[PDB]
Amino acid sequence: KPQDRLFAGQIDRMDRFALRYRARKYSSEQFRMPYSGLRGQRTSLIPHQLNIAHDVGRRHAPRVLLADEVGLGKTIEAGMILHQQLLSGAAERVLIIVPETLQHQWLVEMLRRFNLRFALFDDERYAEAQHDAYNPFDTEQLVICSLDFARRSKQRLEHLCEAEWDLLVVDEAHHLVWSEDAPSREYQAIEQLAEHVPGVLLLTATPEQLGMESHFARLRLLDPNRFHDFAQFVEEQKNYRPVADAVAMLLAGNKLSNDELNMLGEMIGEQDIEPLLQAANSDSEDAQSARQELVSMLMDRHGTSRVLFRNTRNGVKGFPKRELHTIKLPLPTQYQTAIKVSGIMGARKSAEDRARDMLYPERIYQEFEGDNATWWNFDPRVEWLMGYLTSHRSQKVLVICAKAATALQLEQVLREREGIRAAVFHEGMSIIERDRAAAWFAEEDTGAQVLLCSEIGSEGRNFQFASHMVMFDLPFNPDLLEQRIGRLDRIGQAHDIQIHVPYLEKTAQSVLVRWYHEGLDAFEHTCPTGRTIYDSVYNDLINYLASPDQTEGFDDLIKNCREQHEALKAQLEQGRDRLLEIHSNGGEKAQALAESIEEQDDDTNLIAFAMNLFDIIGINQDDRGDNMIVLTPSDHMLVPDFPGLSEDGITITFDREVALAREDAQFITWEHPLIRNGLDLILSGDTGSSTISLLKNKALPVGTLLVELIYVVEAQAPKQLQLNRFLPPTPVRMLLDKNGNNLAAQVEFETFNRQLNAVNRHTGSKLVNAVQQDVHAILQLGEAQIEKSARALIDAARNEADEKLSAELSRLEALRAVNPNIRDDELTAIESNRQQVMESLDQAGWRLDALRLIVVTHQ
Ligand SMILES: Nc1ncnc2c1ncn2[C@@H]1O[C@H](COP(=O)(O)OP(=O)(O)OP(O)(O)=S)[C@@H](O)[C@H]1O
Ligand SMILES: [Cl-]
Ligand SMILES: [Cl-]
Ligand SMILES: [Cl-]
Ligand SMILES: [Cl-]
Ligand SMILES: [Cl-]
Ligand SMILES: [Cl-]
Ligand SMILES: [Cl-]
Repeated sequence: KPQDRLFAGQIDRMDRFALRYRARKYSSEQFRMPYSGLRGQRTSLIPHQLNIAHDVGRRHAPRVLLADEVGLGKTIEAGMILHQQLLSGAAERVLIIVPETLQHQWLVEMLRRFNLRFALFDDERYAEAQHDAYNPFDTEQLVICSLDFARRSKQRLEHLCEAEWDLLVVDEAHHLVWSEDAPSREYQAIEQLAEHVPGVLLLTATPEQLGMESHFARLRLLDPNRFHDFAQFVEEQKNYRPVADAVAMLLAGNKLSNDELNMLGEMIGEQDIEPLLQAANSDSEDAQSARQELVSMLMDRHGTSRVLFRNTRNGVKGFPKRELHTIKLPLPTQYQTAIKVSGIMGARKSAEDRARDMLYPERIYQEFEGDNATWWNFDPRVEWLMGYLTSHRSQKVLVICAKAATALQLEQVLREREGIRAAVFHEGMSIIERDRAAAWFAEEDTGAQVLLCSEIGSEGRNFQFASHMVMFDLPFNPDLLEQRIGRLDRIGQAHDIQIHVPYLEKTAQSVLVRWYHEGLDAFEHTCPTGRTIYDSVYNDLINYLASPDQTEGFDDLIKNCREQHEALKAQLEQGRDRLLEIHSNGGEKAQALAESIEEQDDDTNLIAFAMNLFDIIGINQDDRGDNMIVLTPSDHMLVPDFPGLSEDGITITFDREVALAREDAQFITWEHPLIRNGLDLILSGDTGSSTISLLKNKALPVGTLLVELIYVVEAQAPKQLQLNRFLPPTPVRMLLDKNGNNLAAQVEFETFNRQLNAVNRHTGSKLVNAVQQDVHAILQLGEAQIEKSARALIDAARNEADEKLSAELSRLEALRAVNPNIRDDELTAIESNRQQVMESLDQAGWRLDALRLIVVTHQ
């Protein structure tokens, strides 16, 4: 086929032939990496996240509950699972359903960290998409919508169910509450969705102790066969508590009681168990190893760890300390008058509404003096903010308030008074507008030195050098408070977080500061008890907020809440399942997984191929020297529009640490779309498949003919079978003389390619037609040589495919014997996939892809 094009007049350029071979060779090599799908994401390599992603991401139709605590990376873990299944072909269509306020968070995270462009489906986008198909969700492969959107219409819900999704992601799944007599519409929608999508990821950090019926109902959504009875599940969790405590004491060091181990041995039921148990419970020279084998066999028999992952902050340390600094300020008489007239108008207004309103006195003032009324003239919080920023000009400060209107007013007064420039975040801006404001604030280069945020939820952007936070006001519930602090209290952040709270005395602000700090300790330590206690004392705490002058019993309430907080906190830590924690973080095997990816990171093959790829496609690279390159298209582009480019130009980097510091830059790996789209572009057609060249070599007779043939050995099969793990389309380069000697083993490609020069068209065409009959005789000589070569590759693959898939099949069958969380369809998927892989490798052959004729000259 390629020689027919050559003898018919197609002569390709030298760089096209070379790049075609290189791109096929590197594609063949990068597919077989054991860590594919975990390299391309713009994240740090945290072992507990990679352990979850590497386990769940390679399953057939994964159905797990991701229950890591707040800030531990549930969005990143879900993104890594999506990244693998989409890259490998195991999934094609993904549906992410989140609370309405977290939609933009997931769009930014999935695009800027995993290169996944999701489509937000709201009511206006839904009506737009209806014009194109019967099912409007068929118009996009990756969509995000809200719980309210999914539940609102039965007809729209049916379309969402029949849209043939491969993976379903539900964030903040604790919003799905089990109710025996009145399940919410959003519960019913997710329940129906979960029966129609094979792969489901439920995300919620809620402890099962704060609600057990809902926790079991979420697990039953994942596997209704295993989790079929609630009372049985409750009894299982009770029966297991002594085992988790005895195990916890083991790793803690204190040795075990006689009856405490025959209880570990009963749950690990097997005949010869005494030697291992005694070796572990000895603290000898062998006990260190003996416990890893012990807990390993206990994790395989754990009742829920196969489908439930829960890392904790006490288990995975690495979060910064949080320091509270309160600043009590006098109440100006303008607010005194505004509050009084407000109380005269709201004698009937509910205590709940009065409590919330008086938290933001600039809104009370404007509600009587008009919008944009000059409250910033007398508000002492503004003056304190002025003095703090003017005396801290070299550090990045993040200021948060509830309302955008207040945040936008602060930007103006701070600019008009002290000349300080501030980036602003609020819900009224576009994602791209917030992208610029973020990059402006991220500059250590006299960037924006203060970032002003409304209550808008964080979109995952990392501000490395930001460790100082000002709460201009306080949010109304403790869940919003931790979301605020989480903007800087990030994993891997080393500097202590300074939280400054300027507040007005004897107002609802002063009451809320006391309750958050003294009652919940919510500022300096992450609060797992806030919501639970807040619900119990809501209409009680509201009264003290609404009437800050009458403080009778407030100290008693604070005492009540703090004692309940401390008790619930310590109880959650006692019930912490250490065996579940170890399975969640992955131990030393996960640390090795993190090291292996970081070693693979610095890829000189990639930089080489990427620059060779961009020259041919026609991209102009401007190396800014700072580990960053600016890509701008040129005139001589192959395709008019190459996917990832814009006429404004994009910034790229190959270094993972630079990519984390500059999220405005593309993180180029073998798994980046720019690379995968460039590979497919040059390997799609026939460009570079047929050419002729001259070799200036005096050590060889004039006119001697060599042909270098690029064969490709491949099987044909659907991508979901994942045949590329064992036999991707693989090039087999041969270099033949007139007798058929294969010299490719002693003639390195790049060394020999640098000596082959193109021919002008008129001489080149004359030369090809002259040597044709000899070339045909050499082509016939190769067909026998490629056969033995291709048969060695296929037989190598079908043995490696049979060996790998036998291990996976045996591993899942060993688990099913001791674990109830192995689904029937999982065992059938491996058994069927293995048989189909063997059958596709049986029908694998060879073809000639490209050939380059070489004629020796002395000129
Ligand atoms: N490996 C990582 N590398 C870089 N940033 C990370 C990593 N893991 C987490 N982050 C950031 O830390 C923050 C917390 O991540 P999340 O996954 O959202 O935390 P989460 O609380 O477990 O999940 P939700 O859905 O937000 S409640 C985000 O700003 C992430 O971008
Ligand atoms: Cl050329
Ligand atoms: Cl919602
Ligand atoms: Cl419940
Ligand atoms: Cl400073
Ligand atoms: Cl953000
Ligand atoms: Cl407040
Ligand atoms: Cl007040």
